[PDB]
This record gives sequence, structure tokens and C-alpha cells, in this order.
Amino acid sequence: MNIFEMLRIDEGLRLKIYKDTEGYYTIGIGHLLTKSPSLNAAKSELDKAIGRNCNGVITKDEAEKLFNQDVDAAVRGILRNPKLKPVYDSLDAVRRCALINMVFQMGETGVAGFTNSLRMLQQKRWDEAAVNLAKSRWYNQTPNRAKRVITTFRTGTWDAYKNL
Repeated sequence: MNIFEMLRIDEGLRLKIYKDTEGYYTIGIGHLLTKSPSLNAAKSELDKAIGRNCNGVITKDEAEKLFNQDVDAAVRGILRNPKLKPVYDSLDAVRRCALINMVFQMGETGVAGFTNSLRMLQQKRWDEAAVNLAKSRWYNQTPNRAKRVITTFRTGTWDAYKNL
């Protein structure tokens, strides 16, 4: 299993504009288009992103290209972030995937706000960090996905996804 397969399980694939769990306009593999309420603002961002008139719809290929960009940007974002980089560098390969997943869902800024949990991961206190991570709006709002990520940090294995 790898970061791409992981995220593909968590976000799904939709070729028509849709609303995400938070009500925002998204497309493809969890690609946020805008937090704006206008479907029109969404269709415009979409065409801007693809470089064609899409009329709210995209192909598989297009969805996958956006996905490649997004994963790349998530990684680069962690690497440039002074709060995130040290954590990432201290992690093994599987747990690295768990941090990337959080950044992709919630943005650099959002994850960087998990100060205490970040500290526990850095210290390799797996059980403690898992319990701390769960005390968040993130966990309460998307519990099944949060649990999968949390178990990934807890165990350092892909068990939570070997099901799926």
C-alpha cells in the first residue's frame, strides 16, 4: 500500500462537482475547489484548474493529474514547514503516510495546530499521541477516516486499510 492508494480509499473518486463533508465544492480525489457557496464560483475554479471548459465535469485522467499535484504539494508543504518537517523526518515510512494524509485533508496550517500530538509523535509515544489526536473536531466530524489514520500512527502498519 502507498500514499496514493491510501488517499484514494479515504477520499473516493468523483468525476462531477460535488460537496464535501463540510459542504464545499470539490471534484476528483478530494480536490477542494472553493469554500464559496456559488456553484458558479466552483465551475470557474475548475476550468482554471484544468485549463478547459469543463462544464462541471472531468475525466479520470484529469482527476488523477490533480491528485498527483495535490500529493506533491502536501509533501513539499510539510518539508517547508518548520513545525512539520522535524516530525516527518523523525517518522518511519508508514507513519509518514499518515501525516501526509492529515495535511491533504486539513491543510498545513490545520495540522500544524495539533501541537501536543505532534510532540508526542516526535517522541514516539504512539498510544499517547493516538488518544490526543482523537480529542479534536477532526475526529468528531469524520470519525471513520480519523480512526484509520490514528491506527496507522498507533501501529506503524497498514492494518486499518487492509480491510478496505
